[PDB]
Amino acid sequence: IGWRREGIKYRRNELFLDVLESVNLLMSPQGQVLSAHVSGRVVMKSYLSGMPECKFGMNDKSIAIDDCTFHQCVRLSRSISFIPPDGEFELMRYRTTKDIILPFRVIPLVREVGRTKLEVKVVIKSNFKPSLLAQKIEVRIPTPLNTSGVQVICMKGKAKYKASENAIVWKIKRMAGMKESQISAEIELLPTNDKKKWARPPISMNFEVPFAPSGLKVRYLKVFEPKLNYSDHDVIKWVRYIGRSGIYETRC
Amino acid sequence: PYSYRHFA
Repeated sequence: IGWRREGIKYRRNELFLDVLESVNLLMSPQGQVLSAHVSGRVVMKSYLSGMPECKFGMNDKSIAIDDCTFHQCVRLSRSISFIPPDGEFELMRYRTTKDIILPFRVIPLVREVGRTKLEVKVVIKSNFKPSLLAQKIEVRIPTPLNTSGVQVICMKGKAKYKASENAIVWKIKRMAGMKESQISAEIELLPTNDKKKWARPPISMNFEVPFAPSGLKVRYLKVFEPKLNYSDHDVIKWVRYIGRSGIYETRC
Repeated sequence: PYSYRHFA
């Protein structure tokens, strides 16, 4: 054990777990999931007295881990067991493909108006308990290269056309679960090469949500240190979940 | 405004 020294003491014996997940999505214009995965890692900040034997239980088998490396200190068998380094370390990393919660449903609607205008409506639906708030929601609607200007209306958030980037960027500070927001935009088209079909790229999203999209949920983290005279009941334990978009594209 | 909750 060259990852933890031997004489370690704390009045307040406390640990913190961060479940950090990136959820990736490619949805067809109809609503098929073409492809979707989650990449996750658990980080553990530990301030525990001695050299303790901890047992990390999640809800495996309940969700389905495709595969997952671990950290040195993990003894493989069959639940997860270790003597943690002190302070902060990555306990595990993992991937998931099955039974993924997709926190956001993006519903695009596009209408051509002769050769002068594109009419676009986009609806976002949040798909999770009303009690929880997504934050840092960024919707990105791409615009053709022949774009003279853009009008947008939206009741929630602020949106501005970014011509440098050829996209409308709609930002919402926070949104509750089980809700709907929409944006309307009118895109004014310069005339163009006549035989140029717009390769309509995907509408894409950014968000942070306070839960694991994988479905992963921490059930216990048990601390046993048999020398010293603090039991498990004495340890103060915290989780937080931070699920963030990776690639989260919906085809229009 | 939150960050960090007890399990269950």
